[PDB]
Amino acid sequence: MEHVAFGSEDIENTLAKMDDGQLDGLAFGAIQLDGDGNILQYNAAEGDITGRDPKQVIGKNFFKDVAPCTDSPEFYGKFKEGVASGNLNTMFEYTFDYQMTPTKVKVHMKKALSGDSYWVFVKRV
Ligand SMILES: *C(=O)/C=C/c1ccc(O)cc1
Repeated sequence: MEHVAFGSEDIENTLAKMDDGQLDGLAFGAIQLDGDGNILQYNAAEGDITGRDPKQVIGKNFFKDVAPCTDSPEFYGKFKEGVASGNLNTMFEYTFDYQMTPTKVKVHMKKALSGDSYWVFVKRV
């Protein structure tokens, strides 16, 4: 277990040091996206929540391919505003329901420390 709390003020500083293997030790789901929504990282906790195989979704587009239920003003719309603004920090509840049992989650999106990367953090509620 990597000891980082969901919603920590400086989470993007803490996660900047972690390889794929360390990300898999987190207590919550973590996805790293580029500015276009392509998945750069996807940890084991997230695969446990959603059923997706982490290695097979890297390189796919989260909003177009993997998670079409997030293609809406309430999720994707907030992401694209943050990318265009260069700043993003928002937390909200959502239901994941594509090809899965509908699962309610808390979502935290935050701009990463590195240039053109954005974190999506997920935990059950
Ligand atoms: C809605 O289609 C959500 C799908 C989804 C959310 C999060 C993931 O990690 C994978 C699929």
